[PDB]
Amino acid sequence: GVEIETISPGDGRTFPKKGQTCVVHYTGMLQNGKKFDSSRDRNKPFKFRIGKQEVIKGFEEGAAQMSLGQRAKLTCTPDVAYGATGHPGVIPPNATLIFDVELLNLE
Amino acid sequence: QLILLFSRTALTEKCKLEEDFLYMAYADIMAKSCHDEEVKSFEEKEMEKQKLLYQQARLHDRGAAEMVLQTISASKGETGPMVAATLKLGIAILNGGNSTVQQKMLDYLKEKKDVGFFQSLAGLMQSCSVLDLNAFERQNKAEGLGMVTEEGSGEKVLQDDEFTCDLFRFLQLLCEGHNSDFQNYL
Amino acid sequence: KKSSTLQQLISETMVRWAQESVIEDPELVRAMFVLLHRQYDGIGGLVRALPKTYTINGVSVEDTINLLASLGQIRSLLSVRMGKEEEKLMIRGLGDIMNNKVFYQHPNLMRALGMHETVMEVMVNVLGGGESKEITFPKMVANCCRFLCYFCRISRQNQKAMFDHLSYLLENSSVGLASPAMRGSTPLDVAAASVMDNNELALALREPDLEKVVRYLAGCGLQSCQMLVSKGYPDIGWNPVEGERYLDFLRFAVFCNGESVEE
Amino acid sequence: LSKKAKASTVDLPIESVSLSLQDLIGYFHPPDEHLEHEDKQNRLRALKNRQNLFQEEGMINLVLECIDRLHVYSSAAHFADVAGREAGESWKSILNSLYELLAALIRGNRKNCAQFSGSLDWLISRLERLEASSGILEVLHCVLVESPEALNIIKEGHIKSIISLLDKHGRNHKVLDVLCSLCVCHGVAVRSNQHLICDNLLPGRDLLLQTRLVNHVSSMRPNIFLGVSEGSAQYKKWYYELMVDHTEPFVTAEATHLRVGWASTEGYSPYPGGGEEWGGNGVGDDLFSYGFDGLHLWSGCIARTVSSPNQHLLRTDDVISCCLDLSAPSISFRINGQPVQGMFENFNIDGLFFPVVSFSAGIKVRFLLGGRHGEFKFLPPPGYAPCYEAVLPKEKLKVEHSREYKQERTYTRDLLGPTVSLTQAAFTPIPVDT
Amino acid sequence: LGVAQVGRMNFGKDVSTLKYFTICGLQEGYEPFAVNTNRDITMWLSKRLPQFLQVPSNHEHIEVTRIDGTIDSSPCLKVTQKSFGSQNSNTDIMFYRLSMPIECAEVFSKRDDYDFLMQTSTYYYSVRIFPGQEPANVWVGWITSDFHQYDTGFDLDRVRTVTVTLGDEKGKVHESIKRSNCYMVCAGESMSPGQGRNNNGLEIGCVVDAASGLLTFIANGKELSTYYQVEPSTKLFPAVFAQATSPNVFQFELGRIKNVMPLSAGLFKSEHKNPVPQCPPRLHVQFLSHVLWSRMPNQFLKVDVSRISERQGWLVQCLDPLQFMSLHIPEENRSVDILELTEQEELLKFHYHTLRLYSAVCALGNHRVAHALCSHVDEPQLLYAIENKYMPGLLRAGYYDLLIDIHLSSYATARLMMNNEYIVPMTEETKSITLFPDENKKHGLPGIGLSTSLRPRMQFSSPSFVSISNECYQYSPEFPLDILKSKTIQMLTEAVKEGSLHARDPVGGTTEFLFVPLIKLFYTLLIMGIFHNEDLKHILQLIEPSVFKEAPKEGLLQMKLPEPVKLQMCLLLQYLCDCQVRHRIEAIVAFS
Repeated sequence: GVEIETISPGDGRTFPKKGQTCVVHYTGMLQNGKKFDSSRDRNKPFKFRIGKQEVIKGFEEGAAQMSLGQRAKLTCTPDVAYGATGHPGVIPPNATLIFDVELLNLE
Repeated sequence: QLILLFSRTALTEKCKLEEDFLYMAYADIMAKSCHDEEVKSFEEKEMEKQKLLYQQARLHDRGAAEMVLQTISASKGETGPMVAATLKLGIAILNGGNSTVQQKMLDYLKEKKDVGFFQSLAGLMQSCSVLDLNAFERQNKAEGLGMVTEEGSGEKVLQDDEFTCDLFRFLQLLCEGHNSDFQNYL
Repeated sequence: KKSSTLQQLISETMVRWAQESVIEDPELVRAMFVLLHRQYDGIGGLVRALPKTYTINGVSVEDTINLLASLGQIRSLLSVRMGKEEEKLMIRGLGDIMNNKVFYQHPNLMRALGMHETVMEVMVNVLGGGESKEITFPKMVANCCRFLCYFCRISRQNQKAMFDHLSYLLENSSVGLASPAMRGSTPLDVAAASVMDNNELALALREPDLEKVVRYLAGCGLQSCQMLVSKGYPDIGWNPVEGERYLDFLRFAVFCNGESVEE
Repeated sequence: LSKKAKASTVDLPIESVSLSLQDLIGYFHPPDEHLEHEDKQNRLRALKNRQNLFQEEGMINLVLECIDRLHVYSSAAHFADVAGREAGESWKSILNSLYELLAALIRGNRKNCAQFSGSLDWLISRLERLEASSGILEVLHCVLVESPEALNIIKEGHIKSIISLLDKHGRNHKVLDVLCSLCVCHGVAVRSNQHLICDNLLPGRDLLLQTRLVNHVSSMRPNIFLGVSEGSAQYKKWYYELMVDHTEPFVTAEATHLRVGWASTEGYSPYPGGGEEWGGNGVGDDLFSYGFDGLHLWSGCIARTVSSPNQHLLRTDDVISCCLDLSAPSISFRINGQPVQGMFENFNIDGLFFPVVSFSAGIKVRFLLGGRHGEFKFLPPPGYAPCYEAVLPKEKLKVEHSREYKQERTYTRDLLGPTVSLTQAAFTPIPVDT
Repeated sequence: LGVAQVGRMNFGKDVSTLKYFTICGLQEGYEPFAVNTNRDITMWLSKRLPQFLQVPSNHEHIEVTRIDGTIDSSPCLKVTQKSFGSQNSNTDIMFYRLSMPIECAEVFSKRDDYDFLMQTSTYYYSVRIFPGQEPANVWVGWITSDFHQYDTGFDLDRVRTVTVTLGDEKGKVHESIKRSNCYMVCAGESMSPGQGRNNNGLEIGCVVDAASGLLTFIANGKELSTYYQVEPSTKLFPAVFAQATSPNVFQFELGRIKNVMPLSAGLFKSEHKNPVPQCPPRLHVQFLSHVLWSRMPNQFLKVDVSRISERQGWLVQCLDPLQFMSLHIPEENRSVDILELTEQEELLKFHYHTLRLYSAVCALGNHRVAHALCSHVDEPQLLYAIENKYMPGLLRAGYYDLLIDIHLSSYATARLMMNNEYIVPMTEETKSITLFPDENKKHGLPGIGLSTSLRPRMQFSSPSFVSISNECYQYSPEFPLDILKSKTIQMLTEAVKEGSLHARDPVGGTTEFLFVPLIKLFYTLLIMGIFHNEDLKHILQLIEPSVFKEAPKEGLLQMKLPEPVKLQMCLLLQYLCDCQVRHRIEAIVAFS
């Protein structure tokens, strides 16, 4: 699935629950290291709700496995996010995306 | 500079003379300034003639005769509002049989060897309209049936009465004063 | 004292620039003199703006906003090349415009907004793109023609406004007459709807238009149908399918409201 | 010649063809800019009439068969093998001149560019070959800018060939201009071409120059220059310790930078080696520096993940102790007294080493160099000596900028020339032989 | 500056700093070099670190010729010593490399057959050491981008290396990685029999396995013992280091051997599955040189250093953020500051046309393409490009255009489309509207006032690429229309103040580059209608102070602007007149 490496520890007790939206700052990077997305650049925290299939699946289980206040790295294989078509104009076909995700708040 | 802009636009390469709101407004403004119109004294009439001469000089000194020739030439014999305004401007600058304007126009035409001017003049003459019994009868039938008139004037008969009169007044003003040069060149 | 007015300020600045330097840029010269003419002819702004001024009741503000957004989409599609997505967007916009109640309540507003011209111009672009290669994007021409015919049927004034463009629709007539299931959705049908059951418009109809239709009918009666013979129809010497459409238009041209326009 | 007739029998009017092509180029030469508006307009009208007459007599086609008959041969050497050797030299010039002739014949003429649509596909099929790329690109640009109809036939393969021209022939702005003309023509945008150009060029990130906003990174080092050499009095083990008093994880959108470790000079010069003086480069971004960020070991701008108990990026109140062993090249770290499970080994020991820290904005750290300067929160490993013990006796230990130039008043800035080598760093006694 | 030499330049930005100008130079009429500049002059110094650049055609020593490959031959690139055996010839070791690198796989998997041949990822190039050139002076292999060593004497023993030995908890080294910038071998030691090789020039063949990172070398048809194992994602540049002992030294033979792709199939993506060897014009020989300049940053990071005490050690404190945009050359794996393009003309032109292509692909409301472009050019990049004062004029104009095209063009166009149409609702606030603000018949400031005419709705969508929804493809991407507004007002005020002094150095290098993009952005914001009340009053005071007094400093109208700026001012005046006309129409509707 996704590999999670911890940059900064979190509380370790609060995790996302079903139907609970998550507020995250993330930075998207290709495997070579090129950046393609950053909620930090947009200066707006990104809000998505756990399990409505509104975000790429790898980001979904990565956020689910993360805890509140934690900063973790998400490595998403091509199959789990943008399998073969990729994102037209952004993500090339068969690309692995590395995400630097911080779970700011749970609500 | 405005007259030069219009002259360059006229002299630019086009298949058709595009309607220009700026030209259509400023030509009218210049014509009004030129003409600017009970028995009056000789001194009053002379002051009117001399004032008209100076008012026409303010334009034909800056190159208005060449502009009004170039626009007619670029018209390529298509009747339109641009030609209607240009003819009015030419009449305004030529009123009174202005010999200086006549000479300027003659010299410009001769040195440019402009054939499009005369071709467009002939084309405008063919495109000029006349009375139409069919149109008059149709419009009278509409009136008799009593349907509210779609347009107040109903000018389908004699489509443009002002354009024809202006076109021929321009050509008469060209030769006024027994200008043998135009009388032969035309 | 000081200028104290935008009109005076612009009138001074334009003349000052022009007499200060010989402006090299024709666009700059045009902009300068347009501003000067606008400042001097203050009443011209009103005589131009007032025809495009419409007042609406407070209850219909949201529906007017929605109709305006749809019309903005339709107009913006004028600046883009035709495509499948453009086809879908215009079906969306036209459907919404038809469903809007303002479209049935304020015909003068729709005429002033000039949407019949916009729809006509888009259909014109579609037809002029690949005119010889049958009719590309048939749904665009069909929907445009249906909407234009509905526009004609809404009001008599709308019918006259659309009749003012009858001439060009006649050169754009011979497009989709041969193909069935598109009957009633061609520019010829739009012209017929513009002249349908209006004595004023039938009388104002000119002879050259009838001559154009007669030449089209003569061509259809003289030579076969290329599209039909390409699909494999027997090669008879003439084109009844399109001849019938031209005859149908001539019927509305000559006959109106039980009587026959003798002229 | 194609039918393989004898070269003597075949008569190629090579010289006359070249001279006529030059004459035709001069005849279709566009008006000059310095000319007056009236003369320019007259000459443009004459050019338009000449172009109409030529296209109506069908000169565009004749030029096309000439171009095709010249491309049946691959190269000038091949054409010199088939035909005469003089024709071999003239082959490139004639082929170019024909392309400029086509460009001048169709330039600015709507009707000619409309009739060129049928052959437009044939034109783009030879864009890849180097002998005609410039002329074909110019003709393509003229056709695209003039004729809207020509854009309606450009397909996915045609656009991909144009992009492959960037891929293989290098960076060129004219083909970018051709692509822009493909996107927009006469105020009308073609969504299909826009989408295809986007989705076929942008995602690769291999042709267009890439841009990113990067924090400045500054490096700070003590005065000590410790190294290893034969027959010289330097202790080969050293130890220093760094404390993080405060660190903002994100002062800006980009993550903050904080790396600690050792760096090596090139030779015996005092300058840090292999790295740029300024930029976003820190410790570990070259092969002369060896850094640790709390999660990765950095060397040569490549990071390797190292395991550590409760591993985390360097936070506030984090203590890093750096160890250097020059007897067997080894650099080891210990975070909060806990040993990191990795080390740098068998590096280059030709030059001198020194402690170094690299940081971006939002960093407040303190060097614990031992003794008078500081006290170690953790006991040094056995053998390892505190770094203050390497200071030369007269000089004073100072933490100064690793690079020469810092932030200061412009006219007071000290421009520094090349420095001398530190032969005194390694005190190798050389008594004379007796 | 010589060895251990220190000096300072005083360009006289502040005349009082100059110490002998008064006694000599002032009366004579000489002016300080920075007589009137609002910002300091950028220094350019000699770069210490050598870089690889293409061999100049006018190089006095190096000659590079491209040999086209026939059916029986292979594409070859020959390096030739032009001035060998001549006076002042240089015999030092010269470092050569090819422009494009071979990129190893991101993850390492753990006659000729066409299927194997197409499915393989192994690439090959060979170098022919010409007869008469000593093989001991020639090294052949691969180098990475980090190689910047110009030692006069070069040996394979002094290549920069490191071994990162990751270990487990117990301390057992589960893996160790050797990392180096140079992976090359010497031909003299590579050739085993020695002496006579004149039957054919010494042919060292380099074989690279992109799927495993194995670097094996073939010398005269036999595998050499030396092999290099590299780590994933390494970009290896073919490279030959040679010291010229003959006019003909070596030759880059770009061919293939049995069951191996040629180098072109790995270098180029369009030729990935083409077994035929190729040498496109992009690939060319580059040599390591010292002739390059470096640009000092105008501003450095502020670092404060002090010894707190004997206990607390030395404090290092940097609390102020500083940033620069980096231009990354994809093929060279190199990044330079974007402000370095003021002297690199070809890169400046290519990037300006790239910006124009970015503007064109998203033209006329291509919202999804604009969203895609938000990835390549981001909000901080756009804001930094807009605000930076040392930006080249062309790049500044391009970035101002790109911002408008991506974020503002759609709504600006919509409002311009619905500008001559006045649909005025009949509401109470509409009835309250009057021609004149008070009983005194004095015009109010244009734009300011209650306007009730119907307007298009402002709607934007957040450009997030982790989302998988498609509703974001409607509407232009969101942008901070408030930060942008304040920044635009501030920069307009600063430009008005500084440009009136007629400084020698405006932003972008010319007054046009300084003003036209800024006024274009200002006009776009005005059309969009972001400006409200106080901002509109301030921007009107900027245009002309005397006319728009509420209820010396000279404005743009009499600032003596160039013609392109005058056109933008005409556009602004047209918008103000349109606002007045709309106010008149609304007042008439209110009276009615």
